[PDB]
Amino acid sequence: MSIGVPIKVLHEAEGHIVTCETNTGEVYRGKLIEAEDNMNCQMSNITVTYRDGRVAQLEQVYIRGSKIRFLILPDMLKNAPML
Amino acid sequence: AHPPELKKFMDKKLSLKLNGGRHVQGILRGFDPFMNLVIDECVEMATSGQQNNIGMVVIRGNSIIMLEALERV
Amino acid sequence: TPLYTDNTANGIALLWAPRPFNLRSGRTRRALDIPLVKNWYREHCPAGQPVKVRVSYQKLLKYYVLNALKHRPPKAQKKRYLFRSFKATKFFQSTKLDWVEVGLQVCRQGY
Amino acid sequence: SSKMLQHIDYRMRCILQDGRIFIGTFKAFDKHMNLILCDCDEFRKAEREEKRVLGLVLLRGENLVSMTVEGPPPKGAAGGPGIGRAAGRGIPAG
RNA sequence: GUUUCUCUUCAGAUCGCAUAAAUCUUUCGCCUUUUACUAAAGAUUUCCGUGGAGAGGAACACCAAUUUUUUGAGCCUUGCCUUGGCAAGGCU
Repeated sequence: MSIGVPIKVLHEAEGHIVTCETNTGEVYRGKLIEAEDNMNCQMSNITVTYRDGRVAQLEQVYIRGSKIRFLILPDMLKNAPML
Repeated sequence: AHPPELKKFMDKKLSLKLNGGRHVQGILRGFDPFMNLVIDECVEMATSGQQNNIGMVVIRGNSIIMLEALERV
Repeated sequence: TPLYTDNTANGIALLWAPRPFNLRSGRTRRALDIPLVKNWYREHCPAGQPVKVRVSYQKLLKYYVLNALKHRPPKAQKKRYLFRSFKATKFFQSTKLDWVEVGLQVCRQGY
Repeated sequence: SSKMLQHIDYRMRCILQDGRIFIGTFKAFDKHMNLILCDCDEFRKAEREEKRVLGLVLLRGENLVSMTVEGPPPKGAAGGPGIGRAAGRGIPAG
């Protein structure tokens, strides 16, 4: 089906290191493992910034798709054969 | 396919962070295509850190905004 | 659609046919150029045949090898059509005639 | 589609749902109005004002309110047979 | 637009799934002599044909039920910020 260009670039992003910010204001920064077509991400080895300042480290995390409101994909992808 | 790839996480011990600033911690065994979870040995983490025990619970899919492992896959 | 059709048995067999028969399309050749008997003498024929022919086989290979060895590519010489240059001139005309009529004429002329 | 497609590769300013602003060079969009912005700035508002930098931002479609343009993009007949040469004229007799 | 005929230009190509002859330089051989030869090499040309491109003529012609788009909205109180608003927090 027409799953367009952005979600393909999301699959292309896997196995790198992405930053990912949720509705509430928590900022995650983690290594990606898999990402689904509705943007459910799994993420590994994270350094999370809380809304009010504090840092924490985490083992592994799974982030529901509709709860995101940007990712920061790693810049080298601008060359990729999707584009 | 439509189901979440949540198969890994099963029977390992999860924390969840739920809509509205609520927290629960769990040993997991459920999922369906909406991510409706069925959690076991489920503790409720109240604001004050006064903790409750409660039995097996369903969660609505849309209420989740993170799903974290307290002991690894 | 059926697993096989009547042409399927025949059509597979073309794939290992010799060089002019294994293709759907090609380009036409001159009657001069097709070597009809070439496939026979290129194979070492069964020795029970008389002595006379065996050496005749072998001496056919000699001229074959020499030609293909001493072959040089064409020199890219510029095209110049003889009979076109003739028929462009008032002294020549053209017509359609039986080969046997022309053959007698060439012998009469040459005489 | 066709109105959106006109914008491609320009430098686009987006206003998010929470009031934030992004400004970015624009190369993807999708049936849910997902976006990929590139070479991008996060920008907020004497009333104080501030400008943060982000890379290759992927915007889940739900957030978008509006987008606007303000930049230009981050981007015969053959020779014939005639020859000239020097010549004299030469007058004819008479 | 398909065929045809003619001309120009380039050919790298099994220009050819085929295969001729000539000249010269040498090594040979029958050999009075010379052609005509022999049979190997090399440099060469001639001839039978060919392809690509161009010019011109002629002849016939669809879904509002959690995962995005039919909305958890909206309302207050504290601190700072000259103000504006920001950091939030609390509600229904």
